[PDB]
Amino acid sequence: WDKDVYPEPPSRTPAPSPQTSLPNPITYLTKAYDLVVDWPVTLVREFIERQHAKNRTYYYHRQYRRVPDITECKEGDVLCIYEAEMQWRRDFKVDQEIMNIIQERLKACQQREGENYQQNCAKELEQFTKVTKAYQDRYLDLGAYYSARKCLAKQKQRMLEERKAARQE
Amino acid sequence: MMNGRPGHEPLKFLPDEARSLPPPKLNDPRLVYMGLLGYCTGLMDNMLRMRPVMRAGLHRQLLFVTSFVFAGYFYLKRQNYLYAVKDHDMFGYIKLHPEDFPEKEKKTYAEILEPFHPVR
Repeated sequence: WDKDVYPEPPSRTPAPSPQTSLPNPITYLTKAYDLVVDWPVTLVREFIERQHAKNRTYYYHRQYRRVPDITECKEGDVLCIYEAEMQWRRDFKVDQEIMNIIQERLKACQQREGENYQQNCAKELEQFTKVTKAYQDRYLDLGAYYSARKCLAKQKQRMLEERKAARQE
Repeated sequence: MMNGRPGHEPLKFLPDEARSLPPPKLNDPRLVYMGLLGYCTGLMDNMLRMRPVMRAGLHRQLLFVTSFVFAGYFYLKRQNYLYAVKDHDMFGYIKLHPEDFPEKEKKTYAEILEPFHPVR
């Protein structure tokens, strides 16, 4: 729908270019299908659309504002920890949906490129592998009881490994 | 242990200090539970003596309910007083002995390094 989140290259089709002096049953069946099925269906949907527009109603998104993270939180203060764990779990669900979006992009690219996919579907491939490695360095080796504190301990161990690495000249 | 507490009156159900506590509501869940216990007591009394149930001893049942509530009110008042006294003496002792209960000052999760335990 939003073609910046869900990009779709334009469906360039070749002109028919026929050689036979003979008919194609596809096209005339398409005409019949249109003037039989698509016309009453479009009538019904236009009716339903104008009846929506008679009494239109709106809904919103609930922007959630940021909160003191758990690193700014004291050992034992259960209220701050609760709020921080909640915003973490929120971001976690959002990250899963991001990963789903990128997997969807990858699959759709694979299908449209079809056979010649392993040369011109590498962009979405790398955009999948990078975010995958992020998720792996962010949420992977936890368990069912994941939490902000566990992700933080993981990040801290990894930063320690990186410090010990860059210690080497 | 609170028997040797100073000013402790011997065999005083409700000292005058307890009158400064707020009383119950009289609609407390535990007093209506005691009334329910009295009603079930009357019902069981009738069941044991081969009598009808919920029909026979309405004066006895009313008396059971009222006795249970009229005892539970004062017993609960005494218990509220005793728990008040517990908190009172605890607060006084921590306020008199702060060296044993120091003003602890805890840290954040950015400065402490809790260890990571993968699942894998």
